[PDB]
Amino acid sequence: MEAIAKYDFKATADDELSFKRGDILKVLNEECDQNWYKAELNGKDGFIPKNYIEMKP
Amino acid sequence: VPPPVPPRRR
Repeated sequence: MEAIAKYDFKATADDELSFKRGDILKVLNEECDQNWYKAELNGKDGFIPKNYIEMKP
Repeated sequence: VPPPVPPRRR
C-alpha cells in the first residue's frame, strides 16, 4: 500500500525508522499494532506511527 | 506541533 508521512518523525528504537514530513512509504505489513505500521524507506524497514502518517490504500 | 505518538508496545 501507499503511505505518506504527515509529520516529521524521529525513531526511538532499533525496530523503528525515521522519516520527514512528506516521505513516500512502502507499507510492508500492518497486523500487530493498531497505532504502528511496518514500512520501507531509505533502504530500511521499521515501525512508524499511524497518527503521523496517512494511508492511500 | 505534531500529535502525541502512540505507546508502542501493545
